[PDB]
This record gives sequence, C-alpha cells and structure tokens, in this order.
Amino acid sequence: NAIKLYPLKKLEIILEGAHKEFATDLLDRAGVKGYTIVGNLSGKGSHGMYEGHLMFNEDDALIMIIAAVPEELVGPLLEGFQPFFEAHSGVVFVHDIQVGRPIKFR
Amino acid sequence: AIKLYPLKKLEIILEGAHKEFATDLLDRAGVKGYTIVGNLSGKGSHGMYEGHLMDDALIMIIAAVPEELVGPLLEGFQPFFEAHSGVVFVHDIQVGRPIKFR
Amino acid sequence: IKLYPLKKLEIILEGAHKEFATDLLDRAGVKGYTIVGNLSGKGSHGMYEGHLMFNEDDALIMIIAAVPEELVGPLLEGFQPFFEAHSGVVFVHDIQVGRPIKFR
Ligand SMILES: Nc1ncnc2c1ncn2[C@@H]1O[C@H](COP(=O)(O)OP(=O)(O)O)[C@@H](O)[C@H]1O
Ligand SMILES: Nc1ncnc2c1ncn2[C@@H]1O[C@H](COP(=O)(O)OP(=O)(O)O)[C@@H](O)[C@H]1O
Ligand SMILES: Nc1ncnc2c1ncn2[C@@H]1O[C@H](COP(=O)(O)OP(=O)(O)O)[C@@H](O)[C@H]1O
Repeated sequence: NAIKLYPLKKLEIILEGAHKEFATDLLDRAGVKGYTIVGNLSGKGSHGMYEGHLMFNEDDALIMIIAAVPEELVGPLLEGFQPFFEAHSGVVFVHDIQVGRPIKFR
Repeated sequence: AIKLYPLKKLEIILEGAHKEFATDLLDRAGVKGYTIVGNLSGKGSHGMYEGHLMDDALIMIIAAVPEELVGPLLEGFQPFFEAHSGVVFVHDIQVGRPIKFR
Repeated sequence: IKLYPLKKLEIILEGAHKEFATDLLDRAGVKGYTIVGNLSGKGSHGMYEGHLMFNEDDALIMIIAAVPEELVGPLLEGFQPFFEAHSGVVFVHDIQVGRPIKFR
C-alpha cells in the first residue's frame, strides 16, 4: 500500500530548564498537542557555558523542547516566544517535516 | 567543493519498553545504524512522561535511512503506533558518505 | 515575524573527541552549539550499548550546531579527515530561524 505522508513543522527550543514551565505553558496555550523534552545538555553561547552534569539532572540545566506543530501554529508561537528570547538565553530552530497522522497533531 | 547526497532521517519517539521491537524493525529493513537518545520527558494526548533524575521510560531513536526504506519502515511502525504511544518524524537531510547508510 | 534560512548540523561522535569537534566549530566561526550527552547507538561495525558505557570518553554525544550555509562546506572539509579515521556521522538539515544576526 501507499503510506501517505503530510507536512508539519518541528520546533527545537533550547533554553534554561528554569523556564520550562513558561515554555510549556506557552505551547499548551497555543494548542500544541504534545512535546518532548531532552534534558542535561551542554552548550556554548555568545556569553556563557552550560556544562551538562555527569551524574544527575540538576535544576540549573540546559534543556531542549521538541514540538511538532501544524504550519498555522508556527507564526503565533514565535511571536509568543519573541519577548522571551528577547529577554533570555537560547534559540529556536524551525524544521519542515512529514508525519503519517495529521490528526494526532491538531 | 564538498559534494552532498540526499537522505531521510527518522525520529521515532516511544516508550523504552519497546526499544528492541523498534531496533529489530530497523535492522530487518536493513538500516545500517541508529542513535538512541535516553533521559526524556514529554507530554502526550493522555499523559505525562516524567524523566528520571539519574531507567529510560521515554526514548528517541534517530535513524538516517535511504528514501527507499521510509515506506517499509512506516508500514512496520503503523500497527505499533496504532496500539501504543509515540510519534515518528520524517526529515529530509544531506550526508557526505552515501555507502555508509546503505 | 520573518523567518530566515539556515543550516543545522547534527554531529554524532565519541565523547573522547568532543574538544576536537568544538575547537573546529569555534575556529570556523560557528556562533554556538548544543551537546546531547549519554547516547547509545548501533554503528557500521559495532553496537554502542549504553549500559556498557561508563567513561565520558567512551560515550556518544550529538553536537547540534546551527550555521549559515556558507560555513557548511568548510566545516565538512574540516571534519572529513576526522571521520575517515574515526566513528560517527554528520547530518545536514535545512532549518529556519528568526534572528539571522545571532548566527553570524
Ligand atoms: N548556533 C547555535 N547552534 C546550536 N546551539 C546554540 C547556538 N547558539 C546558541 N545555542 C544554544 O543556546 C544556548 C544559549 O546561548 P545564547 O543564546 O548565545 O545565550 P548567552 O548570550 O547567554 O550565551 C547556548 O549555550 C547553546 O546551547
Ligand atoms: N506534537 C508532538 N511533538 C513532540 N513530541 C510529541 C508530540 N506528541 C507526542 N509526542 C511525544 O510522544 C509521547 C507520546 O505521546 P502520545 O502518543 O500522545 O501519548 P498518550 O498515550 O499520552 O496520548 C509524548 O509524551 C511526547 O514525548
Ligand atoms: N544511519 C544512522 N542513523 C543514525 N545514527 C547513526 C547511523 N549510523 C551511525 N550512527 C551513529 O554513529 C555511531 C557510530 O557509527 P559508526 O561510525 O558506523 O561506528 P563504527 O563504524 O565504529 O561501528 C552509531 O553508534 C550511531 O550512534
């Protein structure tokens, strides 16, 4: 059979774990149907270093939030995140992806 | 100067309990490698998946595969995600070494 | 909110060579990077079993680097001799960002 694929976007949101609730609140408010969080990251930015812990998930961690969302949501989400990254460390990467079940993401 | 070749990349997010089923399917289809990211949390349509503080309840499998494999792989994963939690993301990527992946 | 085209590298390699990789990224003028640790995987020759990994040198990492298109060629050239002799892979993605100046 033909396995049909559909267009979606995937956001990768990298920021300090201390702001996880603000971020996931924003995602929920915008109507994102799910998200995945990768913790204990390291990284280098324009100003500071984040050393990933070698034993546990500490509170002052760097995290990445992965969120697959319909095209129509990208614009409003970035506007929502605009004041945040205007104020805080981190980045947003927008990807084009394909998924098998459009309804799962709306 | 440095030539690139087209490939597809799958991100397969699912419960750690099913790691072997997932990797068996990738292997059977002839996937030459994959990467498993542990220590995840997440929110789904019905529940929260809380990551451990130190084992891996939710995982993400990254698998770069030739285009010809995507169909067969999705067929393999269809009955699974029909019954179980998780998602598959298909990406277009580029790589430098085509034979490393087929 | 305008979006702009960029590339994103996913660089998977052994943790023992992390400094080599990050030095190369820094030297080439890459403005930032993010490292995902504690990875396991299956490679061309062997299995990298996470439970069998105990040192940071033996573990796999994934370095995520968002970079302008013009930087990709020279970066892959720098990594070319490394991956001839060492394990790991590089995935090149198309992405979009909002603050192009942040990445140059
Ligand atoms: N170009 C990039 N590619 C990948 N990750 C990045 C990039 N720039 C920043 N990051 C991630 O975001 C974090 C925040 O960096 P940045 O936004 O420059 O804040 P600061 O000014 O405090 O360093 C970095 O430590 C890194 O993990
Ligand atoms: N839109 C999404 N973006 C990113 N990750 C997602 C998305 N939807 C689901 N996931 C990941 O898959 C996991 C399972 O989701 P789901 O299959 O909806 O579980 P549930 O049984 O709770 O409905 C989530 O915890 C999340 O980590
Ligand atoms: N097709 C692939 N998709 C995703 N990750 C891969 C793939 N091939 C290799 N990798 C990642 O790179 C690691 C090293 O692979 P490889 O260079 O083939 O190792 P070796 O040749 O030393 O056995 C793997 O363990 C995996 O994490």
